[PDB]
Amino acid sequence: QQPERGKIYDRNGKVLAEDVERYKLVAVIDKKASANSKKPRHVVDKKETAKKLSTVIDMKPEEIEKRLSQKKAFQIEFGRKGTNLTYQDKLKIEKMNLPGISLLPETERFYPNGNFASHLIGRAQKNPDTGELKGALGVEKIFDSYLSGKRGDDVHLTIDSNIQVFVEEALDGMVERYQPKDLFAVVMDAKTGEILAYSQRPTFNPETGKDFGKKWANDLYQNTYEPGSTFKSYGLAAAIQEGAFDPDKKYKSGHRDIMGSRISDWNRVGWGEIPMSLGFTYSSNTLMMHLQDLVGADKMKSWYERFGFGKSTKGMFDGEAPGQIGWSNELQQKTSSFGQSTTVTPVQMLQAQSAFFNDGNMLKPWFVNSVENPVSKRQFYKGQKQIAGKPITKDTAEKVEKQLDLVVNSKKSHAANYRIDGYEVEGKTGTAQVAAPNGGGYVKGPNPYFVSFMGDAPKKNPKVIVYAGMSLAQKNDQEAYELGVSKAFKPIMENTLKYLNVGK
Amino acid sequence: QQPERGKIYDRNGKVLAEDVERYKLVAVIDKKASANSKKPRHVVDKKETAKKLSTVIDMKPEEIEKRLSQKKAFQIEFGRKGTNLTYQDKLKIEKMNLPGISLLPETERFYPNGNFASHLIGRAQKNPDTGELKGALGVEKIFDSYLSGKRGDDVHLTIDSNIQVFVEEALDGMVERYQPKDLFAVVMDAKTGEILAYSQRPTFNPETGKDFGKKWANDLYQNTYEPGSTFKSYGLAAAIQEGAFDPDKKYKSGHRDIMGSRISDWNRVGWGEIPMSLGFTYSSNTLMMHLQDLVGADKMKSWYERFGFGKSTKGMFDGEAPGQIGWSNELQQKTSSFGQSTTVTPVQMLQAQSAFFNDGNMLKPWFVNSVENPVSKRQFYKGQKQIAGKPITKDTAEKVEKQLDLVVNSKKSHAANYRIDGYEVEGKTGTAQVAAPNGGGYVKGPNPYFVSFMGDAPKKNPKVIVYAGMSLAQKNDQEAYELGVSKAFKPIMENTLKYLNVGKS
Repeated sequence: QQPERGKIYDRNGKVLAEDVERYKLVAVIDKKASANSKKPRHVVDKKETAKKLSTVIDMKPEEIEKRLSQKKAFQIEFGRKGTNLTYQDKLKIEKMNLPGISLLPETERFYPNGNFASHLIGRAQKNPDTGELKGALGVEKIFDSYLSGKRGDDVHLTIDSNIQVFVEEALDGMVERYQPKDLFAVVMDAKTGEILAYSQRPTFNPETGKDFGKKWANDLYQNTYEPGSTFKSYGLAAAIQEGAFDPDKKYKSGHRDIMGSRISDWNRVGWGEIPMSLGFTYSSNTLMMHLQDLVGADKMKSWYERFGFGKSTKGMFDGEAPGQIGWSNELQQKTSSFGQSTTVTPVQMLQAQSAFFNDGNMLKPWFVNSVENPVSKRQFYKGQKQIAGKPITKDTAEKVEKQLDLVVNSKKSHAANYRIDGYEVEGKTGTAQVAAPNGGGYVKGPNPYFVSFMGDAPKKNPKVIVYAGMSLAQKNDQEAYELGVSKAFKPIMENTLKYLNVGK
Repeated sequence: QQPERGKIYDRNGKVLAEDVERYKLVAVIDKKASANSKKPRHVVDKKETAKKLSTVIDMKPEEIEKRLSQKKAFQIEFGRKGTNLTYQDKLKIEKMNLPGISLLPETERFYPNGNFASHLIGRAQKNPDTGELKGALGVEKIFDSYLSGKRGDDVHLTIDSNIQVFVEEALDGMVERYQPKDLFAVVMDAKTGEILAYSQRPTFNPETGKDFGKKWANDLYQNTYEPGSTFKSYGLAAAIQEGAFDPDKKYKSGHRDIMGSRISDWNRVGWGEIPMSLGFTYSSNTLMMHLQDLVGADKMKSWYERFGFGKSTKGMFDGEAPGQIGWSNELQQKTSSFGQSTTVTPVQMLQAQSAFFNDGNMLKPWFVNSVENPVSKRQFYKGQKQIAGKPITKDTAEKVEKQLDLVVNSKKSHAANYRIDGYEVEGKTGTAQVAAPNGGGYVKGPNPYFVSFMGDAPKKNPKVIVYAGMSLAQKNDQEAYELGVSKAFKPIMENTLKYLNVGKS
């Protein structure tokens, strides 16, 4: 009686969610059903029927037999263990020829890949009274009025399942190695803004419902972060445009005093009077505070605003977080220069980083390729490249790219763990303290950091941007601080470029 | 951090949901913590620590010691058994003074009544990275933008927790007696449309999250039913208004032949030539099919439309289902006359029934009293009695009520099981076949029914309407056919009437 719910597809037309026919177990336990019948049509042996069904459904025999022993009942079912079973489970039970036993056909929502882009695809939930499906999160929810039907509409994503396997596998390794409390990776076409892969940890499996509800927030669109030093690039770009940044000009490294607080470069001691380019390759906070001073505090807030921060990107995900620019005072101002106080979404970081590879134009990231009905062929929606703004010139963008190149490839680089052999890698590293959730200050511990990397390859003329982030490793927190997210960036990026036939 | 989320309140100002401070246990297990410290700041005896913590949190000691045995880790936590701990769990653990052990403050969403109006109130879910709460269902979801904060705004419901207790207890009894696949009960102020209580089974516990997600649909606003014979009252009202219904006029009871289907009164044989009034007391299908003929099939489809059916009531619940009036052919039309084929929501049923007690005016049912901020005192929204339509005259409404009275109290009544001692009750009984989910036709079985009752008391001048519905009893399915929902209507109605100080006899 329910219309088939529309399918969710990846960019190459692979099925990511679809309606299927599963089956539900029913046991007639009343003798009235088998009155005018030679063979019995009700359970005559509750003990043996309980033992045989335990060989297909995951229920102990005592529990089956207990459910079979209910008085004043015509027929009984078996809860969650008795539904959503396959055509093969059906035939295996049927060959047993247990009296009073049958399988009823029921529609379920099938995610063929299981735990796979879970927080993006989402999950639909079934009302057993009617069989109506309703999306509870993600695409299944956002596009529920379209997917629900007579046949509902299909939604096609820009996700490439091949690149998504790379991301899923790389996140799995990060969990085993670092056991972080939060972890995401996203791959974006550097020239169109399409999201080619996205995943996060922890997450759920839409097929089974395992861990669904444990974390509602999609990291790309709904979680917010103090990004850390990946943010320095936008103050870098601004200082370049305003004449403040000179690659070879020297500046005073070490520390600065901001409202009775001592903020210093990551090594406490600094490096003396060193060039700005070397200051950026080193992720120098003193550089960024010096740059802020020279640009002016009023101008720099507008700089972060033109790069999209503090505002939603107007994507297609529900409840997109706006972030906020931390500018209420000079301490917040100066710490915003290196990515604290200010909070961003990852989708905002992608939009703003895209400026450096598109002559200064930010690309609005997008993951919905099509909404269309396959019966009627009506197209409701078509995603497309769209410029979100042009905060910098082509010249400013190219000079930023020169520094990002240096970050990874300078002979004095501290990010050489992000090099991939055979490929020219570039990007920016981040290490950030994390705000404790229940107010106060920052999370405490030996390495209570949100580590990240905003990378792209091949350098200067990238095909993809790969942004990965890991918050609060609970294992190998020393290594987590040392290597950041290189242990995910490298496999994702290497496998993606090779999959995209980028020359090795 | 996160602004305090607004509270959800009942109509008397009792808290139904609110933010609280709970605690999360943390165990530092690394020796670096106790370097420049006289006393240790890490667990020095993991075995004894595992045995002491086992006396407060619900996890085995071997699992504590195992979790404490994680390598390359500074501190470890303990999953679900290790969070949402009370101030007393806090004081109990701290009195132990176990080295390396602390309790971290975490905000939780607290539902003081546990499983209580669950499918209406909903549940908010926590993002553990930030502590941000977001509603996943019901009021928490619908009003999430107001509740989320400064301080978020409070939402005040029309629910009365005193009356909600009666409904919760009465549904619990129906589950034990009948194990039905679906079951709902709702109490509405008969003169204002206010929802005084609402619940369903199965449902979830918002405090614990138990069974949340197993059924997304709120029965009041989002589930749909073939209502059965409760629907006869609206065809009855039409026939009264169109002059077709005469209480003492005789009609031929028994069966009618409709497009190769034989539909008959519930006893198969009917009762011969009996008065129309008595036909309604008996829940005569032939009466209602005869009624449609005298009004006309075109006129009757418009009749159910003016009663609000097929259309959303446009309440404040998300995704309210509209139902549909089953009229594609004469078989669907005739079966619509006694409440099959056509599908409705309970809230449409309430709205249409209220007409009979408000001189013909339908009242739009409502459950949101107020959205307002307690710091600023800004009121964003205020609920109120609102006429949804006036499909019948005052006389038609009064004539309908006389038949509803008779249904329960006629000396020839088949609904005497809904009588309550000391109170005068009226209403209409319902028994309906249920559409099988996997297409085809109806669910099969000995008594595969959705049984219901749409009642009100005191009769003629009711205080509340009580609508309860039970689909597909899996236990005592024979009794479920015999008694319908009398075993919930009576306790709910009786207890509510007493709480509202209606004089008992």
